[PDB]
Amino acid sequence: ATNLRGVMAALLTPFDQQQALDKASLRRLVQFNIQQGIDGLYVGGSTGEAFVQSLSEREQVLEIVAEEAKGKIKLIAHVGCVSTAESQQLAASAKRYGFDAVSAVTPFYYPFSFEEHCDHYRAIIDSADGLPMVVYNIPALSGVKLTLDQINTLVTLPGVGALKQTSGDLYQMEQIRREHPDLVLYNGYDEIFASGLLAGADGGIGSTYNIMGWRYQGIVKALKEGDIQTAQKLQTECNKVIDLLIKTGVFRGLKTVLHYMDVVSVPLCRKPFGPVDEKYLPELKALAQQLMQER
Amino acid sequence: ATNLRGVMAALLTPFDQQQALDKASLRRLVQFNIQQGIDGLYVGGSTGEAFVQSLSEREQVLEIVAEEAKGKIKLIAHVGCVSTAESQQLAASAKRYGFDAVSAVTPFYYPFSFEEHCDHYRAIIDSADGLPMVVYNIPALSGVKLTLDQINTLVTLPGVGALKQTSGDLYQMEQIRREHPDLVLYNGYDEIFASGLLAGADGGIGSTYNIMGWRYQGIVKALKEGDIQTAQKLQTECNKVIDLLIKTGVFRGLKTVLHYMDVVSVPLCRKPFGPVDEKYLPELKALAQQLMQERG
Amino acid sequence: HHHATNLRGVMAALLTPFDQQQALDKASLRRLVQFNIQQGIDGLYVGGSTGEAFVQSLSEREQVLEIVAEEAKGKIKLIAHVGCVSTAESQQLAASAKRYGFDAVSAVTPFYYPFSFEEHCDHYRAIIDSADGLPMVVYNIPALSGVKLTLDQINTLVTLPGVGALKQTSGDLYQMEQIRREHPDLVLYNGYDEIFASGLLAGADGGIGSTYNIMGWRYQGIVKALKEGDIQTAQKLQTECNKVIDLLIKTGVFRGLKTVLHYMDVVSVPLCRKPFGPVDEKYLPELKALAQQLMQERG
Amino acid sequence: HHHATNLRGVMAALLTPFDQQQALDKASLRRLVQFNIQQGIDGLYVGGSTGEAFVQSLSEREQVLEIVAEEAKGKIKLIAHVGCVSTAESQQLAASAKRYGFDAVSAVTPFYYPFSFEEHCDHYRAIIDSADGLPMVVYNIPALSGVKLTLDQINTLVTLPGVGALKQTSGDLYQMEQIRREHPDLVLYNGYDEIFASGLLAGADGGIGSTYNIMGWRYQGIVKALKEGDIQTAQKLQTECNKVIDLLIKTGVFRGLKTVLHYMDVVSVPLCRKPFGPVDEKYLPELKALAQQLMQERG
Ligand SMILES: [Cl-]
Ligand SMILES: [Cl-]
Ligand SMILES: [Cl-]
Ligand SMILES: [Cl-]
Repeated sequence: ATNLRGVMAALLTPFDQQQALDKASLRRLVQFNIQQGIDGLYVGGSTGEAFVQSLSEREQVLEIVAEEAKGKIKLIAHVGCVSTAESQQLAASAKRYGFDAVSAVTPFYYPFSFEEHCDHYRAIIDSADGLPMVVYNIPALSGVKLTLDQINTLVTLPGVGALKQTSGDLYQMEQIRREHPDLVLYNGYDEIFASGLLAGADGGIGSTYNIMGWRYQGIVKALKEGDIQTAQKLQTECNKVIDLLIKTGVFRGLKTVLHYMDVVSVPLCRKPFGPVDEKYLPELKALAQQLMQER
Repeated sequence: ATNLRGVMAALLTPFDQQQALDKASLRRLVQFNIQQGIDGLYVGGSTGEAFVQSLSEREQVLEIVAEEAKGKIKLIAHVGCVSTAESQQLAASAKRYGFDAVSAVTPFYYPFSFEEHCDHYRAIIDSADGLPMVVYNIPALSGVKLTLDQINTLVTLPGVGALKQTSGDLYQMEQIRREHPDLVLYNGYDEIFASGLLAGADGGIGSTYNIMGWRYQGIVKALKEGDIQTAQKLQTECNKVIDLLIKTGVFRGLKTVLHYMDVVSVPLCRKPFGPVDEKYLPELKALAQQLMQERG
Repeated sequence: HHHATNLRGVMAALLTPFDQQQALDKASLRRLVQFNIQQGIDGLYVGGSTGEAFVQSLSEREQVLEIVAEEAKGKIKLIAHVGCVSTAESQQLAASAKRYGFDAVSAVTPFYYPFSFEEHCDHYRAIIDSADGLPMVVYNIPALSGVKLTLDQINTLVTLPGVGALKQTSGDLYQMEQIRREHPDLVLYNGYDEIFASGLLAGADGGIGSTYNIMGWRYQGIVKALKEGDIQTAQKLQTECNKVIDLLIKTGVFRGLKTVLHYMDVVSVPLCRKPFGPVDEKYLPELKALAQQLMQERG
Repeated sequence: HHHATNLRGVMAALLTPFDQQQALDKASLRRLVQFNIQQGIDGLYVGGSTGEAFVQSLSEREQVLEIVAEEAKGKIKLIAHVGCVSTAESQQLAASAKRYGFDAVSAVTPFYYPFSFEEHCDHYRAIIDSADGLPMVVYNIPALSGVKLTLDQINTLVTLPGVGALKQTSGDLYQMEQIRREHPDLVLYNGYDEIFASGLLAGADGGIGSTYNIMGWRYQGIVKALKEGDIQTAQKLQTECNKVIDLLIKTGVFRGLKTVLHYMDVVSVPLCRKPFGPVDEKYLPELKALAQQLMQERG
């Protein structure tokens, strides 16, 4: 799955004032990401507010993104739901729309065993019908640090093409790379991107790529050139942003920056997310202006 | 909300081998719980496998349980989703079908503030159109211990009529009762029911009540009569069963017991839940036979 | 386990009074032992966490053990908490407990460094050997130790030869019941004072607690009320205990207790050792009012 | 922070050799000090967790401090970990560190009892006063201590008067970067050896680690490779360190390290103190083979 290697934005879902999909802003956001030189888009993930959308709504996003982006950048459909059948429906739809890959978060909420996770992934792969699968290692959600044997099991499942390493454990990052030298291994926490690459990730998937994807592409290139100072500098700038976004609320802060970038019409998330606290708007607008100047 | 007090079974949702809703087994389960002398049913909760069902399916179940049980026992609809809008849709449906109350788990997965949980409950309460609301204190999911002040804010939200205390912290159970003398306070962990009552809970909502609700009613009665020994003995028997169900998988183990009690046609949970390991079937069948004899 | 039957009951986890220079206040320590004997406490648990053992040297701990033995041997049951991280240090305290005439030893699961479960077992075996006949109380406090024993592991620990009891300092009352179910004759001490009534109901047959220093009689009252089937009295007593515990959590538990004991004319100077700070002066009125209230309910 | 810049670098967290009877092996201690110096290490961190401080008496820890200072003062930097639960005990060790001529002191956040943040700050202030001019290395540590500091709390700790450095025993490299961003001149030691390269990239300017005892030159290699922009050499070296760390985690880290040193003819007897058990015999060939491989990397 070498063709899945790279820096992929986890696409946000713009909503209108009534919390319905803002189709026009979705299309603007897809093109905005393409123009940033991003390798691909990760669509319908946690970042896309998948877990406050219906299946129909998730499919509509997939279809529109494919319309805008197919044959220009890589497209990975996050089809994960708690339910295997629901996840399967989305995988089949991803295949129809011509996505390059599917992905599923570890089924959550209820206590599922590792065996049940594996069967879940097998069924989704079947429904994906030739599309490779990106599986997760996400301890914050699962409540489990899986062993290296379990990871081997996961990443050697027939059809699995990559691992989204959504963990800040860079010893485990290095251990996974050592065990699987050819594995596509996405760094999941944007705020350790540079260090995650050094530890052995060969790319990433992240929410903040939407507004500053060129910075992350800059880190990749700097590290390839042995330019440690440039890499560090860029990560420091990314982290200044992540500091602010955690204060504001990450998705809504991102949408607001995009609103000031003239991409997103209405920067709301779906309830129960509240609006951005108005005291942060000047910082978010200033950030949008700073980012716009970096282009 | 005092009429919401008591022992409420968290109803399981029967499915068939296609993973479709088994409507005949659902009606049978509802009647079986009524015949156990249960005070009510808590429908479409986590226990009811809500989070692997669509809104429509949850509505179908709510409507059918209301058909079978409205007027005979108390009915609480769990309408909780991550999405407020979705929760409001189910709240409005619960009202239409004639439920006595609604309930919603803390919105999960994403990081939401306590203020955002409160606005979420307010929106659901509005859509429930006069039905009282049961809120949760569920640290295992929320990943936080709520201050007494936060609980105090929660239970005094307008329209909130009970707290589902899904915590094994019996110091906090007492603190809550001490602060809110008239609060309807449901013990959430079946395996500490007797001790939870002793600490201040005045009832419970439980998945295991589906197969042995009379034992939990028996603990209420024994504690009211000052019969500590019978209370302890019954809790011990419930915990022998809980030990087994934790090994088998709780929901599928319960459905399997009900299958052996001739209530549920097919004891499956929805994928990604797998089947019960067949080595446990003799124990589960033997347990069904023991429970049937207790009635007898 | 049946041979350990005489260890069943309500045991105060003794505090260690210090003077203004943070040295042992022997006169106050002797006072506190006698105060606890006069409350009709079944026994004393000496040199535990409550005693500030982990800010004491070995010699200081032996000194406390020897003094308490001088005051109380033969009058009430005495359990010596001998636990340190080091097994050799623990053994030295265990031998001393035997020399001074203690009825039992106890050890917290060795902490800080991750030790294997087999290493915990050998630690307990070594201490049991040095205790030379005195039975062992296994002391379980996941919240402070950071040691997370499984039920299987607990079952193995409590059946080690020479083990006569379990100090269960856990709020998990499902586990409490599971332990009782597996070991019908085991002496099973409830460790969190704020759930005492519920813990007894779940299957503890007594408790070891720091708050017993100032209101042991309330906890004995709960044991009696449950045994008689008087659930109302049991609940009411537990509620009063929890009102006190609410205050103590605000003030800091050890120092709040010593302050109450100061106002009861037991403890001269209610200091804990650094880095414990002093009680906030705004809480003194509440602490004095509690001392007065508690002195009243004895008649 | 700028005036304690000379503590920047790669500092081995010194192990404490014990003899067959588990008493201090002074001879082997002197030999381990010289072994570390000959590796080109910048300094030693003495009497930390790694040095088995928490299974030693105060006198034993002082004896170790005196011996190391004898062997190494003036040749490399020396940091005395003086941390105990007790402030007065930490102050004794701090006064001794000053007497033996150490360059800095350090103290783990006091553990077991749940101290407030203000209490932690006063504990450090008191130790800083007793160290009488030696700068303090503070801790940010949860996995071992159990103490869970916020970033704002870390920022207050590291700016206390007399604090010259932070030992960041955390795998959180976002926080590592945040700390560097807030404090440009702070000496910031990477605490987890297994992420050393990544930790330097995030902002650490050196480290303190147990595995430096057997392969310190590899970590100095990483520093140098990263300074020269040779990312592949850095990754390669970190990968080799991690293969060793994988084995040490299987064997038990301190005892595994001691066994490697025994095979390198640095340490006479590779025992840790009870309740640490011995290395399982089945790992000995791997440990001997590791010793030979490391001896070859410099011979
Ligand atoms: Cl995502
Ligand atoms: Cl439920
Ligand atoms: Cl104690
Ligand atoms: Cl150390």
